[PDB]
Amino acid sequence: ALPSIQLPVDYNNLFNEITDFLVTFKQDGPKYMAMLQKVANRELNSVIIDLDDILQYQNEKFLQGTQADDLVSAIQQNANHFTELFCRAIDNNMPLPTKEIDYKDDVLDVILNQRRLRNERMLSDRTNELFPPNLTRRYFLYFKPLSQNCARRYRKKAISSKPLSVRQIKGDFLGQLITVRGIITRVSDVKPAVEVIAYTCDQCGYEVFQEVNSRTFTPLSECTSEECSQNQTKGQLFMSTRASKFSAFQECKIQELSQQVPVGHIPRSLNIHVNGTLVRSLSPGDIVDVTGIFLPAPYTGFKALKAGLLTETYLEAQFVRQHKKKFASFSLTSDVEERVMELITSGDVYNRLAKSIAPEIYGNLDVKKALLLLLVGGVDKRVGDGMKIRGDINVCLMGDPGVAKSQLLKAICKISPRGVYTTGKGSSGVGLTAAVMGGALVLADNGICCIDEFDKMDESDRTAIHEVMEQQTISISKAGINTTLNARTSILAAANPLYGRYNPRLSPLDNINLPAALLSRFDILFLMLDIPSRDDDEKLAEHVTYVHMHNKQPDLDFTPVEPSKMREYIAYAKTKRPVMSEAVNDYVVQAYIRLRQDSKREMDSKFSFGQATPRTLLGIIRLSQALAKLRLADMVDIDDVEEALRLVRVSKESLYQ
Amino acid sequence: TVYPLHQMLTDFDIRNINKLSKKKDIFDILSQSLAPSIYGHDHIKKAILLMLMGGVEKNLENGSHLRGDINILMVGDPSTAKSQLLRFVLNTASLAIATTGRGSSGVGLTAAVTTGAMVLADRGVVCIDEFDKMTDVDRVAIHEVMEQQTVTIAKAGIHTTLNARCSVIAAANPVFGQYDVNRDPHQNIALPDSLLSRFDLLFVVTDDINEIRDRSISEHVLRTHRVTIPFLRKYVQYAKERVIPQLTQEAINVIVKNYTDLRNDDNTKKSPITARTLETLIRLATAHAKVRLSKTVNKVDAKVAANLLRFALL
Ligand SMILES: [Zn+2]
Repeated sequence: ALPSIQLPVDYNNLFNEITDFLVTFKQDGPKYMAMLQKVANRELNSVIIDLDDILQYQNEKFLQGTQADDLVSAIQQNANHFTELFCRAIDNNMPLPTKEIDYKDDVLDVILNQRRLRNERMLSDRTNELFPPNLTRRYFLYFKPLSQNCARRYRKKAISSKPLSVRQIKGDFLGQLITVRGIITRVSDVKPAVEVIAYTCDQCGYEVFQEVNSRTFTPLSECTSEECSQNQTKGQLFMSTRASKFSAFQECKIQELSQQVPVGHIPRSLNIHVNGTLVRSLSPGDIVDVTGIFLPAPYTGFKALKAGLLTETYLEAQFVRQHKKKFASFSLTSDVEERVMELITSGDVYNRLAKSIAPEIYGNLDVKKALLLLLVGGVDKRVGDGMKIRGDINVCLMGDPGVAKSQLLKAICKISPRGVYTTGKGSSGVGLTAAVMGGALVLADNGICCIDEFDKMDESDRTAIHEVMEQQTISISKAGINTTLNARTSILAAANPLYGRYNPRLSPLDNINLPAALLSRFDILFLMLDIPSRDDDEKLAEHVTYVHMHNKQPDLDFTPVEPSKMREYIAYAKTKRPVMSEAVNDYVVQAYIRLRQDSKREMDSKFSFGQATPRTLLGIIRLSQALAKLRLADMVDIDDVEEALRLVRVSKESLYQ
Repeated sequence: TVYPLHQMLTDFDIRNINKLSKKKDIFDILSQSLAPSIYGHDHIKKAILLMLMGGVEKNLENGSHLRGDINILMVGDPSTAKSQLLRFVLNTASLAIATTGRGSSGVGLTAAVTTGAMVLADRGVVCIDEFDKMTDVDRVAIHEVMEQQTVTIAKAGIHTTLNARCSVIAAANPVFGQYDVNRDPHQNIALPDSLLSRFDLLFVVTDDINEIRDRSISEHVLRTHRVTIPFLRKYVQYAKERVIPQLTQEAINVIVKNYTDLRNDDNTKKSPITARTLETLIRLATAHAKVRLSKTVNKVDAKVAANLLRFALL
């Protein structure tokens, strides 16, 4: 009748080892005293248990004796049992008072407080078997995976924590913690679950707590209480909702990333249950490594069909790590400034960073020179009434077929956070606008958006983008949408001149197919035209041969600035908000008259674009005010503005070559 | 059990390769090994090999990666075997998925299923038949696939950039009727513009007829109805993961001379030519290096790349 066979693993002394793991600690007073007391202090609920430290402890308990039984393998081997075992130990070592706990304060804590008060009183009076340990918690234990940088100890095969394919998943991983990855599907909305739910009786009272086990339970009436029982006759009892302990519950299915799908078959989703604090952490469409115990929840019946028992399972969520979590938000600027300073001290930050954007390609130091500004942006303005004036830079890159214009855009959208790369046919009109059930512009805003094949985008798209240079706007009046959403987006647009390539016998604006209503919005239009040159193309060929041949391009001598620290610098740049001095202002004005007059004295056709509409002025003030910020400024000196004019005139005027 | 029905190099095979690598003429034999049933087109076959190998892959430190693989297009009057060639591409290809015209939906996309090929074909050879017929809507995506080397899905939704690095072949009918042969260097292709560039090699084949060539067709066709080919893919895999030839200063000046020549003279002759062409030069050089099994790139290889890109152009 149900045979038994011993196993080398024993939970008795392992619990002891857990107790020695908790509250007795050194390496990080100890972390398990403070981390526990902050929960006891009731500002904190989630208890994040790292398996990394469990790994650290065994070293001290082995080599370095005295030797003990292993957990890290024994945990993930089971990992369900430890939630009811490893976590109950916390009850034995927890600080009792702990500090300033009171009663109300908290809702529902007063209920149980009065429960134990009336229970203590009435029991101590009667004597003149206790409320379950799971009802009194108000905290959740969550294990986390060991990737790990310190997993190299090495325990080798100990890691799962193996960011595995949904296909890789087997029936041999049930009851064993497994990380998985994929896109969130259907992300069902949160509903309360249940744990105890102690119903209330009537006549003689007391309480009884029915365990919520598996998926469901059967409700009971009768009477459990001996007093109401048999005399006279059976006391009636109802469930009290205030007394019950509720744990948030949210379920969501996750399909595979589809790159992990073979040449054949089909994407296979996996159902994932969420509890406690981790709730709402998950959002639809987001690739995430979700780790958790892998479990069945049978069967609810049916029960005829399978037969058997055919578990069908699900994944309990434990920890959540999402891919792709950001300036401008950081407080400090503590010793991180140090990480900025290696970049500052060398001086000539502007050229250095400039070159450091997309070094992967050769030439066009001007283009990059400006793209640095694009990434930086600022400063906008508020007129106090108020209305806004952007606020950011809008770049175009013209010319064809080669010159590798789009690689700069993969570059930027790689470097800048909140960057998004799209193409015309490509990203549909419904791609940029937001449906009711956004993308592109809304999806990427407060950061740079990137466009390719900017000609082929047809019409409805061009109206969106034509409008978004009023910034702060899209307006969708269609059907179920009256909203006006806010897009703070920056735009960079790579486009090809009218076929085939830039016919010089045609005037500008002829070989640029784009209307003048739109171009007035663009502050900087870089037209990249290609005329074969024997000297330079040698240098180029040397570059593109050198890499491939090597991966690292610059040598003898330059130091390419890593994108991470670079993003840090730019982050520290965006914080400044500089202001113009009187002298640079006047200079801007005078130079603007000279630029207007010289542009128009040129005459109609070819040359151009006119008219140098005020958006070019405001544009050059805004570029000025950008260049200032890499000086970190607040001064906004004359050489800044002059430099802005330089970038502007150099943009075009390359059509004379 | 489940035995399916319709790689392992053992001791001996790898030795056969090793012996065979030294011989100087092997490339031509190999290039002939593809076509038991198909005349001539030695240049095109050469191409398909050079796609099977494909210029290693190079991912720079903290920077974008340059495209390794080579993409090919074939344009000519029907009966050119263009649709016949591709199946034989498919068989020995080691992957990948075939796609014919429309085709789609999403082609390579995940479609973000509520509530594709190019991804599933990663590290492989995608075929495209009737490449012209395909809706522009898709082409817009193919731009992103080919050079950029990645696919991006913002759809609803799961928002991710997932990688499809596939190599690509396409066969596409001439614009209208048989007119391809005489018709201008442009207006003949029918699918402007950047696409024309994205493809590393644009090969044109003519069905124009001659009596001599005809006879020479006749006999082989006849005999058809009445060194091993399988050794070809085994020859290929070891070549692929072993070993990447890197790059050498033997060659560079050659491809630079060549490239500059192309731009300067051909921009008078024909079109299109850009930095893209240069990239392609390097990929071809490295691929032919793989064919040679050489741990290094060489000048001879450079000359070969030169040759095929010439027959592409002329
Ligand atoms: Zn009662």
